[PDB]
Amino acid sequence: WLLIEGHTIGIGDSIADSKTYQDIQNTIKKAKQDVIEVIEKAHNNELE
Amino acid sequence: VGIRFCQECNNMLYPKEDKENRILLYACRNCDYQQEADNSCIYVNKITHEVDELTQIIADVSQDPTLPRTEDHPCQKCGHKEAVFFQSHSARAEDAMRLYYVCTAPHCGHRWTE
Ligand SMILES: [Zn+2]
Ligand SMILES: [Zn+2]
Repeated sequence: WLLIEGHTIGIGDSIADSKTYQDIQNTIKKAKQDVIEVIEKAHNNELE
Repeated sequence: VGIRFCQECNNMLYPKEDKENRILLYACRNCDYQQEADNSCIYVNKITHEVDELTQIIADVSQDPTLPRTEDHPCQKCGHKEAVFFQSHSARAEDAMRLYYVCTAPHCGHRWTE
C-alpha cells in the first residue's frame, strides 16, 4: 500500500512559519536577557 | 606574622623561651645570637582564608588586550571613565563571583572591589 501512497521527507518538513520564527527568536532573546540579568545579579553579589 | 634571619652566619631563626626574664627570644641555634621580637607573635593561620586580594592583583593587569572593558564605574583617584572587570579565579580561595575592578589609565592603578 505504501508503494501506492508513498512516504518521503524534505526541506518542506523542516520549514516553519514566519510567525513561528519570530516567536522562537523572541523566546531566545528573552532567555538571553534573563541569563544576562541573573549573571548581573551574580556579579554584584546578591545571588543567595 | 613575620620572620627574619640571623646576622653573622646568616641562618634561619628559631624561637626560644627565656628562663629568667620571661620574654620570648628568637635565636639562631647555629649561633649564640639572641634578640627580642617586638611583634610578640609567632604563628597565625587564617583557615577560612579571608586574605585581602587587593594587594594580590598586579597593577599592570588592566593593560591586557583580552580582558573585558567596561565604560561605567569610574576610578577613584582619577576620573577616567573606563575600567576592566574580572574575577580572581583562584582555586581553594573561596567561591565568590564578585568582581575586581582595576583602572586602566597608564599611570593609575588604584584597584577597587564593589
Ligand atoms: Zn646564626
Ligand atoms: Zn584611575
